[PDB]
Amino acid sequence: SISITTEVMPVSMAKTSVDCNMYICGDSTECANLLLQYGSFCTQLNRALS
Amino acid sequence: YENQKQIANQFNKAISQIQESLTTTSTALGKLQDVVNQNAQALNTLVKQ
Amino acid sequence: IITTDNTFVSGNCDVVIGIINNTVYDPL
Ligand SMILES: *[C@@H]1O[C@H](CO)[C@@H](O)[C@H](O)[C@H]1NC(C)=O
Ligand SMILES: *[C@@H]1O[C@H](CO)[C@@H](O)[C@H](O)[C@H]1NC(C)=O
Repeated sequence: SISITTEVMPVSMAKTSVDCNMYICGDSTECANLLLQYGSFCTQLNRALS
Repeated sequence: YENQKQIANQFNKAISQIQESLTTTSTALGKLQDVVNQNAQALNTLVKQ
Repeated sequence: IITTDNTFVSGNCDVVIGIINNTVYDPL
């Protein structure tokens, strides 16, 4: 007999990007001043998601 | 056996072409460069903190 | 034993390098 069967495999997943300042602070300038004390966290997270 | 000399010459020319291709400024080794580049940026970020 | 059963024929004995002279049995 001749049998035809199916294999289903994942190749990729959805890309995504996060704005660090917009998620944490939004439009505030006072929040943006205090976020600078924590260092370069947003550049690392953007680099990893990229 | 009947075409031994042709195969020998093609083998030698292919080895020579690999030799020049590695010489004339290749990025084919770029996969080994990233393993160096990704670690140095990891340690520059630790010192900056 | 070298026989026509387990050998196959191609070309002349000039182009091959290292060829020898030997008898080949024919199973008839
Ligand atoms: C094997 O090599 C030797 C030494 O290089 C040479 O004298 C001889 O003719 C060679 N035999 C064959 C069958 O190539
Ligand atoms: C095989 O036989 C031929 C017949 O003349 C001869 O010319 C040749 O030299 C022989 N080959 C060897 C290796 O003796």
